[PDB]
Amino acid sequence: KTISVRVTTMDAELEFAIQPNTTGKQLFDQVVKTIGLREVWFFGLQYQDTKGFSTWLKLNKKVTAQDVRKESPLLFKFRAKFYPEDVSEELIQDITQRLFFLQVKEGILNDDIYCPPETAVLLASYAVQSKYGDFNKEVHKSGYLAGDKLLPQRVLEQHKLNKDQWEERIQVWHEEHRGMLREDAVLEYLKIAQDLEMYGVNYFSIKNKKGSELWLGVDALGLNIYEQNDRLTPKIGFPWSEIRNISFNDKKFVIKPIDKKAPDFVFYAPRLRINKRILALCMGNHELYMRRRKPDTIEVQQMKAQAREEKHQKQMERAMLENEKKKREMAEKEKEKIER
Amino acid sequence: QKKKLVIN
Repeated sequence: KTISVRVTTMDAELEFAIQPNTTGKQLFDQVVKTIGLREVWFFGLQYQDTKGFSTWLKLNKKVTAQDVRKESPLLFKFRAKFYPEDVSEELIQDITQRLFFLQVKEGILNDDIYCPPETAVLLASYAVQSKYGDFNKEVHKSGYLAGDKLLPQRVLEQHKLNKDQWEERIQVWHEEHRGMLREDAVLEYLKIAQDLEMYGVNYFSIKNKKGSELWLGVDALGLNIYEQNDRLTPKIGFPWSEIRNISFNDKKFVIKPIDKKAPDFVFYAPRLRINKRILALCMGNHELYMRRRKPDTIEVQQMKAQAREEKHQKQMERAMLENEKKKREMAEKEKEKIER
Repeated sequence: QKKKLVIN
């Protein structure tokens, strides 16, 4: 009596045939096991509920009991729910970097995450290096990037350059990355992107006591209040260290400071659902904040090592390959000179 | 409905 489910990661598609009593947890486990992700703490299963709200699957309940939009298969998006503080320090596996890279690039390209042009071109140069490998004047002739969406729409139509003049600027940078591993360009992409003001921020529309409209931001470090007009710079910052507790009562959402003699900050949200979603994200972000500031578990040390073994194997498999190619590129230089 | 998250 199996229900069919489709799970789409940022670059792969999975079908499972679950039982009707299968938990989110059990499905999640089959997913990360299928693609060899062990850094599971960052990720979740996203879906559309019966009213078209995009919703995180709850791992401790039956999949079928969570108001999933009815169709065969059920459709989930495997996505990053949480972002590390430093991609260099905390993204261990190749799979993990790639899914983060792809999810963040989508956000940059569709203008969800704001990016100045120069930085946009620079990020575009690292994506090109990952997709096309070392630039090559033979293979990469003019307009070899013509069929590629490399910049955000906002960059394209507020600057006078044409798409070829953008492509040319991205090419200069692509030449400088010659010798960069595909995977090492992914990380450089992430090292630039993780510094942007809007990277790793979940915003919700809120109103203050008075009633002035605002945004709330929740990220790995805490909560922020932004003006309606400006989601780049916080008005005030609420880092975990400076917060006693965080509470909702229906539409009312409250931040109580550490300083018992300091007054509480109070906000209202359009619905209870928004307030549940906000508190869950704070809980999840705070949980990983605290874990980040504790020695690697034994498990994590083994992932760090398993990761190191596998990259070495790949490094050698790329040298063994490159060695046989230079035998063949020569074996033609020999037969080309015997002719001439 | 109410809920409290202790941060500190």
